[PDB]
Amino acid sequence: DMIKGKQGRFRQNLLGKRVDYSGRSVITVGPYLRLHQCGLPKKMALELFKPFIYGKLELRGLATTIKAAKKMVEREEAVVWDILDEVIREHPVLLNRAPTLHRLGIQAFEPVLIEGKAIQLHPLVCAAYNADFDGDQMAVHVPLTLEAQLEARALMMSTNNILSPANGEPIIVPSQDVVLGLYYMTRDCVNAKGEGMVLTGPKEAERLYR
Amino acid sequence: PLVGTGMERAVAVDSGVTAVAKRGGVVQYVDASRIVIKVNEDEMYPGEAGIDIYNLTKYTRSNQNTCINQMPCVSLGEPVERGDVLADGPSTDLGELALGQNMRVAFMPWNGYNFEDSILVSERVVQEDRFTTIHIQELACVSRDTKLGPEEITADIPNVGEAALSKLDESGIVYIGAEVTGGDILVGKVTPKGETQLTPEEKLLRAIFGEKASDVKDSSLRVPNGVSGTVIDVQVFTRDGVEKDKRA
Amino acid sequence: EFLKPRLVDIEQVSSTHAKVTLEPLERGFGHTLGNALRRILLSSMPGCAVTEVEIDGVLHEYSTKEGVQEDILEILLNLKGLAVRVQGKDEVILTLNKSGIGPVTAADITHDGDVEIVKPQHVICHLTDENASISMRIKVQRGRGYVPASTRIHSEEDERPIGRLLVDACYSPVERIAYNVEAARVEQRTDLDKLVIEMETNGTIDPEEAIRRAATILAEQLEAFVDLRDV
Amino acid sequence: TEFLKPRLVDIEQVSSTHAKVTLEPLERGFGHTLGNALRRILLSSMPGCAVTEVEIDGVLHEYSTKEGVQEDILEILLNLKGLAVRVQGKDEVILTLNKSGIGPVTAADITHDGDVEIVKPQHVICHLTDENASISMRIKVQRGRGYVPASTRIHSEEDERPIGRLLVDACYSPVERIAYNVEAARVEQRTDLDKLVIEMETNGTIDPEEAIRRAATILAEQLEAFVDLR
Amino acid sequence: IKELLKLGDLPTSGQIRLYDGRTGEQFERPVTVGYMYMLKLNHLVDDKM
Amino acid sequence: GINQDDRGDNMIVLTPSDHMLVPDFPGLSEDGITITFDREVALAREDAQ
Amino acid sequence: ARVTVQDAVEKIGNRFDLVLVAARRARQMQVGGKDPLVPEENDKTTVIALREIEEGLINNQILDVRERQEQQEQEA
Ligand SMILES: [Mg+2]
Repeated sequence: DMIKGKQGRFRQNLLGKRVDYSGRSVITVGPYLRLHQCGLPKKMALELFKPFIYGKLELRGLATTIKAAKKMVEREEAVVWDILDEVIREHPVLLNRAPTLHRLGIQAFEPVLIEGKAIQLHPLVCAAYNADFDGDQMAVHVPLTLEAQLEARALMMSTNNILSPANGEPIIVPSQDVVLGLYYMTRDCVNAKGEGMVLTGPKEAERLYR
Repeated sequence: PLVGTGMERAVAVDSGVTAVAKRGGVVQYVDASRIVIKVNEDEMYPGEAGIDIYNLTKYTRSNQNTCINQMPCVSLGEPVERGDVLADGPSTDLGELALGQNMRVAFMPWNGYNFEDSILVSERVVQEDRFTTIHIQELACVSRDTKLGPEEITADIPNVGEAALSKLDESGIVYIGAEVTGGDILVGKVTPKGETQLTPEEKLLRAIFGEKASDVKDSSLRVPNGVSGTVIDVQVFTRDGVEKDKRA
Repeated sequence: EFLKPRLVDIEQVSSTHAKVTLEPLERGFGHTLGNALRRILLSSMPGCAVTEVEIDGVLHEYSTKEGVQEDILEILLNLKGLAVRVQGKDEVILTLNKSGIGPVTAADITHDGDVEIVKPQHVICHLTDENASISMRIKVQRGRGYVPASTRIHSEEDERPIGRLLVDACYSPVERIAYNVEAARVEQRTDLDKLVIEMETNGTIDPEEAIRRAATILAEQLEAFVDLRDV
Repeated sequence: TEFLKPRLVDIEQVSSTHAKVTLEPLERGFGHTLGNALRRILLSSMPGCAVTEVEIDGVLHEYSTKEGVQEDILEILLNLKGLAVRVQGKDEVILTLNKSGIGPVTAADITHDGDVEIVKPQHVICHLTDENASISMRIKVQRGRGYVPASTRIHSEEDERPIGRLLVDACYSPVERIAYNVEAARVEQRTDLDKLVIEMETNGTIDPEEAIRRAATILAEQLEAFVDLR
Repeated sequence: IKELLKLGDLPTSGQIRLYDGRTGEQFERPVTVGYMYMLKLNHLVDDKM
Repeated sequence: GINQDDRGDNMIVLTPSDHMLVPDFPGLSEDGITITFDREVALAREDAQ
Repeated sequence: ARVTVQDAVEKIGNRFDLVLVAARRARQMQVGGKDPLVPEENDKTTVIALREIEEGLINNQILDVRERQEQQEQEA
């Protein structure tokens, strides 16, 4: 029984492990984000990247030894947040949603530190994740080594995966609000204000509208 | 609810969360712990009647960690009839079910912050403090009898700074009303140590210094990591105890 | 060759409700100024409010006194609404002492010089016993914006007395703001507009001072903007 | 009490008429108030000079045709709308264009008057074909504030004018395009602060910075009457 | 519902003209506003995070 | 092979270890001893070596 | 940040040994045996190596020539 079966072995402990440097939280809209980035709460980011923080603090000499680095993290001074911002700069993180049906269930993003306890997810990718904002949760892993960084930015980055592996068509198509806004914008009406006046370009069109 | 169905009073009354009058009378005394009512002569027992007193229950922990608090509705000198709602249970008002709160909504897309089923909320709602709930955790420290010796609840705890003792009384229990944080020592307990076999000169040194061979280990409970609140209540259950403890 | 707006009649309908008019507004600046002032007023008006409370017989927010029917939390909720005007000092300590049966209103506060209690009828509590007595000392500070207890907890600064009860600070006096820009027929002009600002406040900041301070803040920031180095 | 005033005013001036301007330190919520106020004031109320009316020696209505110009009359009006001219002293002046021969009749070929400077001498106006190549016109330019559409003047044209009096929309304000983005910026502990990036396109004459300068100046001038705590 | 709206002196159609709180400009095509009774469920982010 | 926990405020706590080099060290005890290298701390903390 | 790696994969179409050459370069860069050939703008060493690859300065053969030159240099 210990060997065979789900609860026993191979499935559970040899194909279904439990990694470190991982987290979970509720997903949220965050419209202001760029397609290639994701909002990440400060406190989880600090907890995850703790050892990086210690390494950089010791490199800069702000702390003599590792215990002093720990104490400096537990006070949380401005320098710590500055170092965290600097280290996070190009380091990408992996986002995963519980039923990973296809390879788009795991994707890499560049995190941006934000307040709050909710993860901010770019809208366009929700269709790929089959994600809905009704209490769905997501897990977040951190690639450590240099090869992992290169792999995340090259193979897994959002901008490199625009076509579905199943068929060639685009996956990231606008879903509901975007198409409604554009539709409203483009439809014409027989008669309104400024019918049939001639404009030298779009810039004065915007001048007129605003 | 601004928009109900009328069934609210039936549900609220039939659940046992409200306090409802059994024999109608007049409210004699009103406090935020008990309501004392003088019975009406009709329902008044001839022999050995007296008056009716309803003690309310204040914040205790429910199974789901929510707060269970009752508020009085009535005032001094008001007449009450059998089957009226004296005290409001959790999330009920004057007999009616009030599960949530009614707010002014507007249906429109506001720069895709309500893109999907997500909801936008105004800072006025948090300012007015209308969606803030109280939760309640319970913690238990158990002192058993080992065969190496019973553990002790004393405040003398090896190699702890006096900061940790500051909030403990002489008996070893937190003061009611103290604000605690993660990692603070909830209660003091000592693990017995045996076969010390100290040298006689070492025993003399221990005697002068006061070091205790019996202790040297701490089984003291600590606040779980990352939870911080106020101690509202303490209870003590003693199976054998020679005498009731101070706190008892 | 321009016009410029002059502050004209300021009607006061009630102690809280006020109408302020600005007559000679150039075309197009009506909405701009209306909205700018609305924003500044709603966001940045400095006010004073109670920050923490100590009552005698109570260890923590959740206990209950004999002879009162409200819970302590409701007492804090009542204190949050107290509208007060402090003139000279930054932190004042008011003292409330009442006994016997009756509604303890805000009027019973010990009358100090520098502090003005705007609404003395504001209820605080109801006693129900002849010998029941409440004493408390309420500490009132000046500030801007909205600061809750839990954020300030990081900066506790010796919150050591367990009798202390922290209250969230709503450091903002203005409740409501509306404006209307309407055609201001000026005797030598065709198309001019007058801005009418209708404001509802808790009755602490006077309209004139509110408008003056808002204009001050906006003008100062605009001054900061005027220069551009390009160096 | 004491507020937080912006520093580090960086300006990335790619393509002199197009300027990006970044302002990282601003207080919560002032991003939209200032961006919108600035945008509206810049766009709707800005003193400038522009072409108003024109008389063609050859055509009586805007749909008639001149022989040998492939471009229609409406195209000529649209090209004349883009002419950015600055006169110093005079309020209303009437320029004449007379050109012959093959090629693009450009703004440089206009008669050189005293107070008026044409910022773009190479702006195309008309294209003249061969062997006839006769173009002559009189364009009247006036000073005014803001934007005035044709429809509002043509409404009040009960004062009958001779044929050929062709009205043109007056583009007085020198700003061609204005936009502002607000984005998150944190001072090491306070995150609810914002950066303002203002993208501005002007029509060559004055650079965007000084335009902004006089905009803020004017707004301060209106506000001056109330501010007195100093 | 129409009658009750009329008794309060509000548009019978249930839509009002609204001003954008950031910009101050009006929204085209008036929108439905009104009070709805909402509830906060037991799923609190701090427990989940 | 002496474990040195750095409490942080110029005080080291020394405790023996499984890999210490001697059966018993003359001065050391399993409960550990606190030390400070600064003479002023020593003058302020007589409980330290 | 390098938002697209399209030019680097267009340089070497395998899209895999790209990762290997970039790893070799970034490994010579991290352990400070080498120096960047492009003026850095406070980027980390990964994006530096990609920026070097996309400009055509570095590939596997350039790595091989520089390594053998360094080998013969330290050999003497
Ligand atoms: Mg969901």
